[PDB]
Amino acid sequence: GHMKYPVEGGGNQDWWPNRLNLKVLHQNPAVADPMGAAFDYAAEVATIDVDALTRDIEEVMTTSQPWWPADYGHYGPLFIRMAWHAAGTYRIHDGRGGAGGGMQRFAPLNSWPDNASLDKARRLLWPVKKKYGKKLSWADLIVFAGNCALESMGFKTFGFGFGRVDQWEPDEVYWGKEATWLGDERYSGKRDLENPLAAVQMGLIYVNPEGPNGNPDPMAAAVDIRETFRRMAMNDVETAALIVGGHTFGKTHGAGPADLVGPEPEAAPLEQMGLGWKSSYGTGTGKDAITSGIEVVWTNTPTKWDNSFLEILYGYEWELTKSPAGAWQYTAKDGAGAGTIPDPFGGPGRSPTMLATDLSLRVDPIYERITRRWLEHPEELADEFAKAWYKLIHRDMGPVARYLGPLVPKQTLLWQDPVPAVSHDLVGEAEIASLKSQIRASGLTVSQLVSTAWAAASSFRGSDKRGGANGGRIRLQPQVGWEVNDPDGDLRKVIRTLEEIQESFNSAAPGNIKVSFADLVVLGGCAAIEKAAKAAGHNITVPFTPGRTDASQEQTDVESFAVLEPKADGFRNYLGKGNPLPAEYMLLDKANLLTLSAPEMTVLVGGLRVLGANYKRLPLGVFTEASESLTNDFFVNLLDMGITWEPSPADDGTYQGKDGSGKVKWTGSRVDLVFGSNSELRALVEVYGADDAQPKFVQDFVAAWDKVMNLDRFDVR
Amino acid sequence: GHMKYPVEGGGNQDWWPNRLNLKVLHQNPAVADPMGAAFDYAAEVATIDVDALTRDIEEVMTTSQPWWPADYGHYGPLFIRMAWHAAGTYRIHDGRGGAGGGMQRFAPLNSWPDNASLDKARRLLWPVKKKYGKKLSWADLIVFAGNCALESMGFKTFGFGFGRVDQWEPDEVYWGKEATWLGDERYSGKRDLENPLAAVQMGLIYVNPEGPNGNPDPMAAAVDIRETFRRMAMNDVETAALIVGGHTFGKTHGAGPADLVGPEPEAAPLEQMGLGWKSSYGTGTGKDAITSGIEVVWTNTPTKWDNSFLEILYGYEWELTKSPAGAWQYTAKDGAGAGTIPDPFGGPGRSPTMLATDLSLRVDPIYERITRRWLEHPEELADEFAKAWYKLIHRDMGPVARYLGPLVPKQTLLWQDPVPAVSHDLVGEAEIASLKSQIRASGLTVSQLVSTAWAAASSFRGSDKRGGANGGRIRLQPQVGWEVNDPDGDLRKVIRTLEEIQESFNSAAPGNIKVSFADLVVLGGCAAIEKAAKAAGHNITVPFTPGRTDASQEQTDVESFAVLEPKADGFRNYLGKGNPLPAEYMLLDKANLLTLSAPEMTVLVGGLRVLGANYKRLPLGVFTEASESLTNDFFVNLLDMGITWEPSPADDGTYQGKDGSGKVKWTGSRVDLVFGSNSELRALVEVYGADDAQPKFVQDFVAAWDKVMNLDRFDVR
Ligand code: HEM
Ligand code: HEM
Repeated sequence: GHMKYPVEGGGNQDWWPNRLNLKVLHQNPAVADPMGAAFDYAAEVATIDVDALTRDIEEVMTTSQPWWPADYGHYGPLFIRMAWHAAGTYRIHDGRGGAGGGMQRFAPLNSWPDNASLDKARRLLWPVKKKYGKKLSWADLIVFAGNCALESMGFKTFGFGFGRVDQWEPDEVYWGKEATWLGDERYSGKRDLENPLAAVQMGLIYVNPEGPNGNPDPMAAAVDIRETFRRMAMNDVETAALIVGGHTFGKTHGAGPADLVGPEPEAAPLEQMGLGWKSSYGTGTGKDAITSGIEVVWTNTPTKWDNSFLEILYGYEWELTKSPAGAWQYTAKDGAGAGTIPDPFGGPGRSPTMLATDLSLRVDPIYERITRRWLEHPEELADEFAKAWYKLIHRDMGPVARYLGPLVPKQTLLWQDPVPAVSHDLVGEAEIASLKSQIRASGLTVSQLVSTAWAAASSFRGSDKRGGANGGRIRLQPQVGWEVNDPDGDLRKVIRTLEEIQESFNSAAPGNIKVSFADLVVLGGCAAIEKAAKAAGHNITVPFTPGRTDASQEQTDVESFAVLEPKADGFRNYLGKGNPLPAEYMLLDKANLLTLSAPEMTVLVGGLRVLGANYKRLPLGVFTEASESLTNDFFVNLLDMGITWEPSPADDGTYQGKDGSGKVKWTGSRVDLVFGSNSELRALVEVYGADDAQPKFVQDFVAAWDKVMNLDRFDVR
Repeated sequence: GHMKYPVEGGGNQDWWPNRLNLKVLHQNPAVADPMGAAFDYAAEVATIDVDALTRDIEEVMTTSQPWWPADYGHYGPLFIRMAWHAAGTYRIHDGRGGAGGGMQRFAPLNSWPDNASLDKARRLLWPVKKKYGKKLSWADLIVFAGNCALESMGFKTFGFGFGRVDQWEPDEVYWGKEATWLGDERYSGKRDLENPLAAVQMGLIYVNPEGPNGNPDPMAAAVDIRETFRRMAMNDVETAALIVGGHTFGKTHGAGPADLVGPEPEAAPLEQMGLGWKSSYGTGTGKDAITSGIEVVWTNTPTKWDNSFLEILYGYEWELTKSPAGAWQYTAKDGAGAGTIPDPFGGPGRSPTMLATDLSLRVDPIYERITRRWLEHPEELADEFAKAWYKLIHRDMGPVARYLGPLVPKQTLLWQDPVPAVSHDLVGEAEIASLKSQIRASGLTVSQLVSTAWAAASSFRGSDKRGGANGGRIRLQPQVGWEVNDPDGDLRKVIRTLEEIQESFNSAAPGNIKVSFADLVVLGGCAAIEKAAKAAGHNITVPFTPGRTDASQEQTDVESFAVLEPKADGFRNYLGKGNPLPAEYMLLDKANLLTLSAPEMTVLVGGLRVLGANYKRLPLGVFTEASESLTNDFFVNLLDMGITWEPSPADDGTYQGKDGSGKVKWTGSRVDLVFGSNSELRALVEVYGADDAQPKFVQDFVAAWDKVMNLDRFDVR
């Protein structure tokens, strides 16, 4: 092998392949952003003329371009696929993927096999982005064009929201271990897909259209359709609704051999200006277009919304056959419906066709019942598709406070993890002072207050922006019962107390001022930190932002919140079972999800340890003699060359730090020690452990603690 | 099984290995900096009590720590080696390496074979870092400790200066293509070393202590020593002094088998807290320590400065032998000098020993004269060493204005590319204005004013902070001939015409307000843009900062200025022969050395292109119909889907852009088209190419233009 220049590959990771990669904590650096610092997209889009924008998109859709002629003279279907794939990479496990960042325009998504041709699809929309500039992001545009396509072809969508902010660097996400496109090394046991993956192969949006492993078995394809969609937050009814709804439009492309198609976008020549899959088959486009290799046209209404997909799916019997490219697909038996389906450009007319995956909707018992019902009651499909497509394109958007524009529906949706609207005057400076005092007099320890606040706030993840302290869901199922927040003998006592303080406060509250349990949880932690700081001799006030509301069990989808449970949280020195990598890597991943930087992650760990936020109050990493006190003892002791570390005799995970006598003075985990071992983390440790660092430590820690508490507060920004 | 989670392995470089890595323009990301944006190291170091620091460092040198006992009860020599290596990575070709950023404490330098044991060395200084904190960087401390060591042992140095700001992410540098430590794939023909390397093997700091590729030939070694040192700005006299000077102290370490030495820092276990090379021979420390594997104690006074090194080198005859770790080294023949050399821990006398490289000083003709002389004139050694040691430790400090503290000698040095101190008053806001109007009215073209100013300013490289427009060296020898600046042409005329403006203005305009040539070169450029701006409906005023002074050819070491010559500059669409990588990669490297971000670079290429700054007024990337007007026509045409790009028939690295009629409308190079092909750069282009970005392009272009013009102005910041 050979080492390359940094500009052509880089280094370090090359000498230490498994080396922890701290670049995960500084994704999308301000340095790479072309927009100013004062630039706020929300304020730009809120100004856009939606009506004018729709007409412009409608113009592109019906204005074919010679470098990629529009099937049936309408890029509409193409755009629906584009939007479906854009939001289609979403996974419920870590909440990554999705259309929220417009990652389809960057590697590796832009060059995924399943995304072939979408490069022309996006190029076609340049005229629009050009006209609206900064008032419209690609992320919003790539998916609004999909919504627009539907509406111009007869389907009334439920609504739409803008707010997706463009990024300038691709988000590095784990898509699997396969180093070969379409590879598959992600199954164990009885067809069990590895987490967090939500696709059956490397490079696909969901499943193989030719059936599992290319086996045209519709009944088997269904099991995979059911799971990958479930992992993309869609039940049986939504999955069926989505497939039918989409395949009611357009067609597939496979006019010729798939080996006449050149290299993907990221591997193509410069002269191709970012486009990929250049075909040498005939004209290489339009009538001779090759995308998937399949040559299917589901309905006789490619550019119109109607119940044809199902009338056709059930109207004929199917047989297995191949396309010009040699892929599996189905055609009506006995030459039925011959010459019934219109051609995209010329027009010899063709006969019905379906994908193995389309037949799963009729062969599978559950799907069959769903689509049968819609075969007889088409109105029901129209509805389900609306709800499902709305969800599909907005899943990773986060709190509804982020949906901007005149097309956002007013209705509340359970999958949006709803929170009640503020219904009273908010607590002010005086009230916030009083409560902090009432909470310090409640009897709750610093550890309990701090732990409860962290547990509640740290449930947020920047990927799909779900979770957080708003809603006060820490006292509802399933959070009240997570092992990490371990109720065993304390969380329940903290909740009851805060609830009493809320009760007593609201009844005595001044003129129409009331506080929520949700704010109390967070305020409790802020009150505890100020106390601890004083104990350490640092009179400081911890920022607090009121406004959180309390959600009810009924407004909280238990099953949906399952994915937010921490299987690991080094900030609390917690390591559950079944994580992909060792504890330290899991810490960086958590840090990533909380949107923390290396310094912030560092300051938080040290603070949390000495404050007693450790799971089960374990002594790991609690390198301090003090209690209830916010000091920098963690970093000072971590750099103490007087203590000798060795892995503990029994299990690993735990280490022992012996001193001179040979006695054990400290005990720590892989998370604790990595800060003293890693050359880049240590640098950050030598900063907060210096003699002049105590006051800076307290400042940064309080700032970071404040950032976590407000991770989910899009209502005030 | 190959692809890894981002938190571990990585991402996109994996599917596309030779992928243009833009992260080279995201170096040392602000978000990864724990100090805060308002942190001013200079303000802090001015606060430090240098005397106290020295005493605190002397107390470290004489206090032996149990985990790594001190040879002769003094860590001074160890600190000298630590410091020399800190600065000894500096390569002349790109100006990278050096002790400027304290990179020795990060990967990969912290684990290099040649940096073995320095891990304990740095650890020993933590107590000093602990006490001075933010007022003292590891960068200054590491190299300053080496300076203190020298002094404590009897050598008076020329002086020392602080100002090296610590960084929080390793600088990614190309150190060779070898994927094996100590490997060698860097030589061709008759000992020709591939640029920009300054070492003979991978992981070494100059040459191999046992001779070329392990061949103990002193005459051969000298060839490598002379060569590697030259690429580190040291000549024969300096090289000889440096070697003699350093080996006047300490010893080497090779008491047992190397195989008994554990993994390096970056690859060692967490419990080692950042230290590697844990040896299992004896105590793996002090008495039984192994570092290079060679066992040599050069003089009989390891912790004192005298002329013993040279008296021994010439006092005996040398025979080849082997250290306990089986390494080549020399001993005195006839068993002379028995027990005449002290043991680091009380053992009995040893015997005079030397490295093949030490014998190079006596066997090589040129070195021999140099050293033989110092044998009878130690005062000359002392003098040259001090000069060389000073240079070595500050080589990458940039303009002397950056030297901080009370130990900086005022003596002017030629290797610092001296610039006259401002002697007159500086042009005011009225004079500036008048001066611009004079230049605009002069008669030079925007393509001459803009191009020359760039030719001048772009000479700067952020690696060692050399180059820049200060000094008006654009009209002095080295630079005036550079093919890039294309001497054979208008360079002369503009120089001659600008000088005629300096005189006219200075000859008649008392008040003590006088202006230099250096400033006029830049100002003329700031005027050409204002004009070119207006000539596009934009009454704007480009920022200008006076203060540049005019150096003299005498104050300009021509050969030292050789390395700063561009072998390519995508900003002027210039490509010379001999570049390691294709034009696009060289474009990134250049932007890196100019300290530019992705957006800054983008806005800068599209800008210069339209102003006619291209090398030899070439039409490449000149996507505009307008003459010399500042518009984003470049970005707007590059995104013109109505143009088809195809490599020029003449395989001359150019491309053609034909319109609908099949006629050639534009021509461009790889550098021009990369911005429309690379998904991340095309994104930036799509920002500056929109209908609403015209005012932003100009605003951004100017900002980035102002930045390049000021790169070297440390005298005013
Ligand atoms: C079970 C999962 C699915 C599979 C295996 C699948 C497969 C495919 C394939 C192979 C094509 C042809 C691509 C080409 O060669 O151009 C296609 C096209 C398309 N699909 Fe799907 N699909 C699935 C789900 C969906 C969903 C849920 C939607 C709803 C938004 C959808 C909407 C579309 C549209 C609109 C096209 C037309 C593209 C065009 O006309 O150019 N698909 N699909
Ligand atoms: C021709 C270039 C040079 C070569 C090949 C070379 C090689 C070596 C080797 C092999 C060691 C032994 C390391 C160990 O095992 O502990 C050493 C030590 C040392 N060198 Fe050099 N060296 C060179 C130049 C220099 C220069 C220019 C200086 C002074 C600025 C210097 C200062 C030192 C010091 C102070 C030590 C001893 C550190 C201690 O006592 O632990 N060397 N060198």
